[PDB]
Amino acid sequence: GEAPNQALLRILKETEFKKIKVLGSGAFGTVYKGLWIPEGEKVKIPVAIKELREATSPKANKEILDEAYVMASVDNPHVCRLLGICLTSTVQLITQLMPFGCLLDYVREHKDNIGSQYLLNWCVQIAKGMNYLEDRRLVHRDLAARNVLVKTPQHVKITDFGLAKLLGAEEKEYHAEGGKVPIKWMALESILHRIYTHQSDVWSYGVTVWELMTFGSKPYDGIPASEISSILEKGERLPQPPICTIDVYMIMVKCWMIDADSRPKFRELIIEFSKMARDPQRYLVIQGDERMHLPMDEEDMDDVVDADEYLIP
Ligand SMILES: C#Cc1c(-c2cnc3ccccc3c2)c2c(N)ncnc2n1[C@]12CC[C@](NC(=O)c3cncnc3)(CC1)C2
Ligand SMILES: [Cl-]
Repeated sequence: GEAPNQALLRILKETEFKKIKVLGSGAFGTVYKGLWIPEGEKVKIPVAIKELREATSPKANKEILDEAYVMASVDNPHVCRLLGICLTSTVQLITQLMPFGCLLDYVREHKDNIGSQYLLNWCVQIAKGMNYLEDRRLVHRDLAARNVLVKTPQHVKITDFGLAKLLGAEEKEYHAEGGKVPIKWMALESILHRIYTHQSDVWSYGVTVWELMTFGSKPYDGIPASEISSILEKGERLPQPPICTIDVYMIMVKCWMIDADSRPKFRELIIEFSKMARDPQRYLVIQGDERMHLPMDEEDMDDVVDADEYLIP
């Protein structure tokens, strides 16, 4: 069968954490910011510390440690990695501090200062992260703008491995059981049949790109989740965002095709968005795109792609 997972689960003493201040609480438990000073070494590492709503539940530590397992096994610049766990009564997961927060809130707060270059770069980076997960045979099952974090405005990473599952070594799908799920980011075949593939993640990527291009709009705003599968069966989809050229919207629509193998692959999404990122104003139309601030080969140029963006399976 599958190859041995030789990742290191690092256990971190509680005396190594300092300046602990709360970032947010409620639905996802409680998230703190802090500093991590490892024992012998003269370094201070900004970190975020996650932990469920106080509690001591045996059902809860099972899910937390499933997340830790996945998050400890990933090493990519566009995926968040687990630094370690701390073994308090409910288990604490420790990761890198992402000072700018989640990408959904970032695009909402900075609507009027986000240029086309940033939007298309984020799309590339998210596609790189997702392609990496695909190479590790992992199906995320919860890709959305709320689950992308911002290290800097130039550098985002995918997070939230709570729902992630391994698509088998010889197998090509996953069949799920009960729980709560985000209907509005899900492929049709996931809603009806609980089938989950790399290609169901591509659907979710489409919806994530739509959220970014609409500067944080709620998909299918007003429509209740029980209606969504009927809407999608009729052939309705999310509308073309104001800023989007047909080129960009056509990529989104391809992610929402009924036949899953007709959707783009993450590797192709990397290529397409990377091309668009070299001439951003040709693909997104944003008022005041020159005045945007945040903290002969010319015949060839159309289809030029750097080798770093041309990825082999
Ligand atoms: C969820 C989370 C999260 C994570 C994270 C994710 N997954 C994790 C998995 C394992 C272990 C740790 C994990 C940590 C995170 C982070 N690493 N670094 C900065 N922030 C983060 N957040 C946020 C918590 C509150 C927040 N921001 C605001 O509420 C806000 C800010 N400014 C004005 N208004 C509102 C939205 C998400 C930042
Ligand atoms: Cl394509």
